[PDB]
Amino acid sequence: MALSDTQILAALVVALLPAFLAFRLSTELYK
Amino acid sequence: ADDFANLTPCSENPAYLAKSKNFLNTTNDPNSGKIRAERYASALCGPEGYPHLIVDGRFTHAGDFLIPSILFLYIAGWIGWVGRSYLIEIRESKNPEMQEVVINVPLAIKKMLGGFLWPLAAVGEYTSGKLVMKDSEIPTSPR
Amino acid sequence: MDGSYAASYLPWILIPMVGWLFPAVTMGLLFIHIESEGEG
Amino acid sequence: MDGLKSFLSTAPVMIMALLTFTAGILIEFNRFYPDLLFHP
Amino acid sequence: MTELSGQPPKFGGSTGGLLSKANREEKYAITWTSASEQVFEMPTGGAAIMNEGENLLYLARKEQCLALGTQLRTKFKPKIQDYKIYRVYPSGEVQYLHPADGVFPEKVNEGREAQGTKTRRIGQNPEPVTIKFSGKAPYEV
Amino acid sequence: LSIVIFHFSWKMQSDVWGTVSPDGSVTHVTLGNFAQSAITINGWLRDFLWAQAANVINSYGSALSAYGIMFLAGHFVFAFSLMFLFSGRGYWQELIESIVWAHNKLNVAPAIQPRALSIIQGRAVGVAHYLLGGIVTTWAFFLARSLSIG
Amino acid sequence: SHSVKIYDTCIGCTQCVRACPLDVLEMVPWDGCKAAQIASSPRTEDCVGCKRCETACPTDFLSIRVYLGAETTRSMGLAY
Amino acid sequence: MATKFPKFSQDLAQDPTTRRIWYGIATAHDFETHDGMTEENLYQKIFASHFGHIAIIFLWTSGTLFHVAWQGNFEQWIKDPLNIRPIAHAIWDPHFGEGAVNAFTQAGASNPVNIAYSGVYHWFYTIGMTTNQELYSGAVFLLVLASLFLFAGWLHLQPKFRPSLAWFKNAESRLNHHLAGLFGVSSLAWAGHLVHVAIPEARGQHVGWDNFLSTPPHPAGLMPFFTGNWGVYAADPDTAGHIFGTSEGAGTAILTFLGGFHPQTESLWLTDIAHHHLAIAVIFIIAGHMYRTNWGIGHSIKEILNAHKGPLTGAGHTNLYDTINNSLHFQLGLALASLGVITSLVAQHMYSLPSYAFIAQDHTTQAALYTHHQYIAGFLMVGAFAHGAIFFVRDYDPVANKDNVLARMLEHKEALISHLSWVSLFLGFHTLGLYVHNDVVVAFGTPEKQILIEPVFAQWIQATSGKALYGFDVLLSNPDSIASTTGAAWLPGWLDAINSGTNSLFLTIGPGDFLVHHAIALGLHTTALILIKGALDARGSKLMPDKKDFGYSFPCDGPGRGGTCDISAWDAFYLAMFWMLNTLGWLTFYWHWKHLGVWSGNVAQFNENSTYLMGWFRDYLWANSAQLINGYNPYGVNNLSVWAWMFLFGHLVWATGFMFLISWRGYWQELIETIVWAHERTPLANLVRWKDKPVALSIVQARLVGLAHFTVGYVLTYAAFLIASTAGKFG
Ligand code: CLA
Ligand code: CLA
Ligand SMILES: CCCCCCCCCCCCCCCC(=O)OC[C@H](COP(=O)(O)OC[C@@H](O)CO)OC(=O)CCCCCCCCCCCCCCC
Ligand SMILES: CC1=C(/C=C/C(C)=C/C=C/C(C)=C\C=C/C=C(C)\C=C\C=C(C)\C=C\C2=C(C)C[C@H](O)CC2(C)C)C(C)(C)C[C@@H](O)C1
Ligand SMILES: CC1=C(/C=C/C(C)=C\C=C\C(C)=C/C=C/C=C(C)/C=C/C=C(C)/C=C/C2=C(C)C(=O)CCC2(C)C)C(C)(C)CCC1
Ligand SMILES: CC1=C(/C=C/C(C)=C/C=CC(/C)=C/C=C/C=C(C)/C=C/C=C(C)/C=C/C2=C(C)CCCC2(C)C)C(C)(C)CCC1
Ligand SMILES: CC1=C(C/C=C(\C)CCC[C@H](C)CCC[C@H](C)CCCC(C)C)C(=O)c2ccccc2C1=O
Ligand SMILES: CC1=C(C/C=C(\C)CCC[C@H](C)CCC[C@H](C)CCCC(C)C)C(=O)c2ccccc2C1=O
Ligand code: SF4
Ligand SMILES: [Ca+2]
Ligand SMILES: [Cl-]
Repeated sequence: MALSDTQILAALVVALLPAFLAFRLSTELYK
Repeated sequence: ADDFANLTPCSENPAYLAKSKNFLNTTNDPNSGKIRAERYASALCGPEGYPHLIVDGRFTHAGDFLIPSILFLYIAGWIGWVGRSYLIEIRESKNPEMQEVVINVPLAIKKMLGGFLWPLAAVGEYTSGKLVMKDSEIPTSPR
Repeated sequence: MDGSYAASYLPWILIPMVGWLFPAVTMGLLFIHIESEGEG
Repeated sequence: MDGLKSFLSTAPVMIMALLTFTAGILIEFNRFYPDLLFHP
Repeated sequence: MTELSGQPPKFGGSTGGLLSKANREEKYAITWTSASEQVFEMPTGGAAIMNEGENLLYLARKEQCLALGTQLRTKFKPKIQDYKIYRVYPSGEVQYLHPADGVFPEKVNEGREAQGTKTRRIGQNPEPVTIKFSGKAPYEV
Repeated sequence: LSIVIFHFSWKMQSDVWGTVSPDGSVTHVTLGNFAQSAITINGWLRDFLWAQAANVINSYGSALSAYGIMFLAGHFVFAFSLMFLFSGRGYWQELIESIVWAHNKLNVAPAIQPRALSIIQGRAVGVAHYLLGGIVTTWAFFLARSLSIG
Repeated sequence: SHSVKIYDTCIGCTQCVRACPLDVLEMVPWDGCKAAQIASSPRTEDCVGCKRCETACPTDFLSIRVYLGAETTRSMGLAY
Repeated sequence: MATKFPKFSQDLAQDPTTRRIWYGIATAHDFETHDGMTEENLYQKIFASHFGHIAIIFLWTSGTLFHVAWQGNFEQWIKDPLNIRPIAHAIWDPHFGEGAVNAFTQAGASNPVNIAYSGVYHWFYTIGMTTNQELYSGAVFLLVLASLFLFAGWLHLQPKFRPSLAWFKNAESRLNHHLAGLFGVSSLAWAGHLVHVAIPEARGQHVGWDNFLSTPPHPAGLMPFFTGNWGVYAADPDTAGHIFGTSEGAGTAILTFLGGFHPQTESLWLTDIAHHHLAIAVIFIIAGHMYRTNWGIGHSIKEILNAHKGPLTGAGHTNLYDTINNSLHFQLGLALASLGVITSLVAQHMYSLPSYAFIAQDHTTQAALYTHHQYIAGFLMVGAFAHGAIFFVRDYDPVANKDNVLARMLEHKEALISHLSWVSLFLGFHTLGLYVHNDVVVAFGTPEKQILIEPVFAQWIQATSGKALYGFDVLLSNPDSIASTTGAAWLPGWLDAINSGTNSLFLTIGPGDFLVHHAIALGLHTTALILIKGALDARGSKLMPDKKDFGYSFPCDGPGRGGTCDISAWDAFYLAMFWMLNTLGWLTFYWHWKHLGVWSGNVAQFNENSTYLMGWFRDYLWANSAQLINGYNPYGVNNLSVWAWMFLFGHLVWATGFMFLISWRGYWQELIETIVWAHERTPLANLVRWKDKPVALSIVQARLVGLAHFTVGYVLTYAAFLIASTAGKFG
């Protein structure tokens, strides 16, 4: 069957994690 | 063995035998098209009707590549050898550059007419040591 | 009909957002680093 | 005089005379025996 | 230095002169004496008439002043060798530039320090593998 | 002038030139599409270039074959100019250094020391070949196209 | 600012100073050549890097070298 | 005056003009040139960059999975993979009108959508992923893996977890771990996955994370692995009548070696791929036990290098360990070279030995993947050379590598460059002469005089592997060679796959292939010549014997000494980029035209027109553009309209680069000064003062921007042609 609607919303909440960790690594690399 | 099985001689090729009856005339001779039909009918052909040449080194097609290769190399060695010898001859006359710009015809012709023995002259200059130079005596750039 | 996929109210906001987000911030960042200046 | 014999023997005049002579050779040879894709 | 005395040259104004940054940041002035009243080309454009005697002109950068100086002594029979180039600050601070020690930098002169002088050949510069990770260049050492 | 001559060549073929019927009607070559197709770059790319260039590439085997030959030849010279227009002589002199070493290895170096073209001459050869290739291409194209309209 | 150096191969001919258009280069008395002088670069702050000195050098390869560096308002040749 | 942009280089910060911005960006990743950068902080910043980059790659793959499982017709395409066009992603453009709306509502989707041409549907259905939920689970797993690597980088940037410089400079352990684990264990685990999921899924058996612990991939378990007899896994292989995804014609074998092509999917066999990965995993694990570590037994690379000397090479490879181990540019130049060669190899292998089911039939995906990988490799090789030039500029030590094989390359660099020039002339002259001769001979109504050279040396190699269309009777083409009577299990499949006139496995070549191959040889020799003269003469020459003191990339040296334009080792890279792009244009024209001939069954067109250039200019460029330029017309708009727009767009960018490449700076500096005066005198505008003093683009930046526009207009235009002209006659 196709993909659910709430799982697409679960995708952004999980994608919050790589964004945040990449922000941390980015600010750590600026030094 | 059956080398070049996908190639049939122009004498047997279908499209070639179809096109050979309708060959154009290059020079003023009207037979030149039929002359080509009779002349190229000996080479190997492809399924399209155009002759092919095999240069892998076999003597069956020594007229395809071997003869022009040798004839070129002869004439080209002639050219380069008379040029090199005339360039060396200039290096002892007045102004080595002016005579490179203005040609000494009585000298350039004398060196051109003595170029048909350029292999023997080159081997005699290599055995004596005139053909090549020494690395420790050539201007080089910083490494 | 635009959105034959699940959660069709996301692609909308996602396209405008990237529209007025990333290059806006990018062009503003260079500006801000030009701001420190130095009157001596 | 030699002033014109030196001009007729300059680099461009001679390099065009040789090219004209070689053109004549090649053109006449491919007039009398044209279409030599290889050697028979 | 103390005062910049000089008459402004006869010129009908041009758009190639100094600008707002050239007045607020820094501008350059050149003072010279003319033996008579003649016409000279402007480094910014056009042809102007220099006044008889002490002259004064303000320009944007230093190269313009030196380009006018190299023109003054070469084109006119009463050659001008007393042209003095000054740099002007936004606080009125004026300092001497060209000529440096009163003598043109062309010919030698006593009382100058060796600046940028090296005691080697260019083919004797050190290898960049020996100075890497250090804030120095093969020519700075 | 590249746009001027194309404006001329397409407006004439579309809204002017054309065969006239014995009744009085006039049917233009490109069927009068200039007023309706020359307004977009794709119109000039397709209905002008791609459409009217067919006479030049299909000219082999006829009396107009020389025009296709010169079309490709101008396409060649155009690109040949880019080598000069995009590079600088400092690389070519360093290469001539290696070739001079090679010539002195067999002791065949001219007393006239070879030097790459000056910067100005590099630019001059570049622009000369650019114009030559472009104008040869357009000349061949225009002649092969105009001779093939009856 | 650009860096200007002068090497011991200099013959002291003042040509690089006669070609300099910004009074960057001078001449100081030396003890290496017949002219007993060597090129000097005290006012590197006025050096734009037009290489007019290096063009006017006679020795086998340059005796004066210019190495471009951190460009400033004066080195960029800004007149506006 | 200095401000704060950038914070890693004071020289670029002190610039009071607009250049301060530009060089602040183009020196972002040049860590070696930062202020006070030490050798350890360098490697550590680079390590964290590696972590972040692995995370970026995994995030891109996660998005690729997400859009397929979300907006793609994966399940439908599984039903009819030879007639249903795959779906890449859905369109959300508020600018469409009516033609594009009616057109892009395609591929079974009820909305304007974009067809997929990256060939990922075939990969996913060949793996065993048959439902969108498996793709979604994989996407979530990759979204977690990327965060894993991001946190790994962030944590290793901490001083307690900061790896030591001696840890980074460890070569005898990094190799033993990358081969036995990153290459061996990875290949072994992938083979296990192929056996446990792919093979059962090919037989209708669903094996997921909910039953793989109990369902064996073979009727006989792990005990027959321990049995010295292994023929039981050859078992009954999948018959020639096997059908993918069903248990019809399926056997019980998992590790075979019968070779050939699957007659239905026209691809490789799954058991063969798993067996291959198992064998090479054993090989790589064995390789991972060569260099010594903390247990004495093992090799030392520094000894092996310094021990291979030579009577004609002097010092051989001495001190090369301490040389390469300390030069990051050396390592990067070797890595880029090897990776580019294997990328070109991947390209040159996937088009004739496809491993994914029903991927050979889709012509647009297969035409796109090959060209994609070839352009990738064409950038990788230029990088390998550009970094070798930087090794010579920054890391070459003439006392450490004294008299070794590396210094002798510099000692005879004139001869190397000279012979490269000779062979490039010897190629170019005759290849161009033969092409022009064929054109002149065909234009005169005499097609019976074309110099058509038969590629004997390559057709004979084809015969050495089983190609009988030429009939050389050599090695595998001869039934009596001892190479055929070896009882090899793969021979019957290989011999059937090679000679069937339906596949791309060793295509029949002729004189056109010969001439285009010699044009390709010219494109390789000349590009390598440029990239090698740029690297050798990167430390000095006779025009600039002190080039080493000026670094790698610098504008020039001045108009003196005759002229010094484009004299740095960076300018040689800038020049060789054009040659790489030209070679990759020639190669792609060759591939696309011959594959059009093979796909339409009209190999005669290519074999009979590729000998003269007009055939390319007409029967390929002009002929295959008809649909391309007809994407949007005054009569309608079809699905090719976006490609018809991108074609002209690429032309525009490519022509824009010509401005930066032909006109140079000073003109633009004067034209900018005029505008500065214009603004500082305009009322209601001089009160709008600028902090950044506007300046014209530098010469280096000029060449860089021009080359970038050229490359964009070179890639995008040819891609809009290659995809549009392919998705019409066959898509
Ligand atoms: C006496 C003339 C002469 C001789 C003996 C040579 C010999 C050689 N050249 Mg050379 N060359 C010449 C003139 C000559 N050149 C001229 C005039 C040019 C400027 C166009 C060049 C430019 C050139 C390049 C760029 C290169 C060579 C190279 C080479 C070497 C390899 C051969 C080759 O590349 O194939 C053939 C050579 C060419 C196609 C170059 C053109 C040859 C000219 C047109 C022939 C000269 C004829 C001369 C006027 C005869 C004078 C007769 C006298 C009685 C008046 C070789 C030893 C290559 C090298 O470096 O070595 C590996 C190489 O890269 N040459
Ligand atoms: C169609 C455009 C074009 C052409 C024809 C060439 C041709 C060439 N390039 Mg080149 N290049 C180009 C574009 C082009 N480039 C561009 C855009 C760039 C980026 C700026 C480069 C950058 C580049 C670099 C960096 C290098 C080259 C080199 C070369 C030479 C390699 C030698 C060879 O190929 O053998 C044979 C030569 C040819 C096939 C061309 C000669 C064709 C003529 C017609 C032959 C006959 C002579 C003719 C009759 C003369 C009489 C004229 C008369 C009518 C007045 C060659 C002459 C390399 C080099 O110098 O070689 C050592 C080199 O390093 N190129
Ligand atoms: C390129 C496409 C096909 C074109 C024709 C091939 C020629 C290519 C041009 C190269 C010219 C070689 C000039 C030699 C220059 C030369 O004479 O050097 C001299 C050298 C003598 O070395 P020594 O005996 O001192 O060796 C001691 C070593 O320890 C080195 O320190 O002889 C050779 O190296 C012979 C092998 C050539 C090695 C160079 C190329 C090798 C080709 C690739 C080999 C692959 C083998 C398998 C690897 C996986
Ligand atoms: C077997 C043969 C071919 C195969 C050919 C083989 C593979 C080619 C081998 C080439 C070898 C590697 C090179 C040969 C010689 C290399 C030496 C260094 C030649 C040096 C020539 C120089 C010294 C000559 C100099 C001066 C000579 C003497 C005369 C000139 O005027 C002027 C000038 C150039 C100054 C193939 C391609 C397979 C086709 C087949 O049908 C026939
Ligand atoms: C305790 C243990 C045992 C039992 C182990 C059991 C019971 C399970 C073991 C599983 C193991 C050990 C490894 C499993 C690894 C699975 C991996 C590594 C999957 C990696 C996926 C990657 C990397 C990315 C895949 C991708 C995705 C997500 C996509 O969707 C697109 C394609 C691609 C990008 C490839 C035994 C006794 C047996 C041996 C001793 C140790
Ligand atoms: C600049 C520089 C550099 C360089 C780099 C490079 C350039 C690399 C590369 C490379 C490459 C690019 C290579 C290639 C190659 C080739 C090869 C390696 C080959 C081969 C062969 C073989 C071995 C084969 C065999 C066989 C056959 C014949 C077929 C069948 C199979 C068999 C196997 C049998 C460096 C950084 C180092 C340093 C600095 C300087
Ligand atoms: C190739 C190249 C060179 C080298 C160019 C050279 C050496 C010119 C070669 C001329 C040869 C020697 C003569 C051949 C051309 C003749 C003018 C044609 C006359 C033919 C008649 C005799 C029939 C530069 O000097 C240069 C300078 C600045 C930017 C780019 C470049 C550049 O790209
Ligand atoms: C036009 C031109 C200029 C002038 C160019 C200028 C002043 C640049 C103006 C471009 C502005 C900044 C807009 C560019 C828009 C870009 C697409 C933005 C990209 C920047 C990224 C951060 C996104 C040169 O300075 C020059 C120098 C040397 C050779 C040729 C030329 C040349 O052709
Ligand atoms: S580089 Fe130019 S401006 Fe600088 S000192 Fe030399 S000549 Fe004068
Ligand atoms: Ca499954
Ligand atoms: Cl249109």
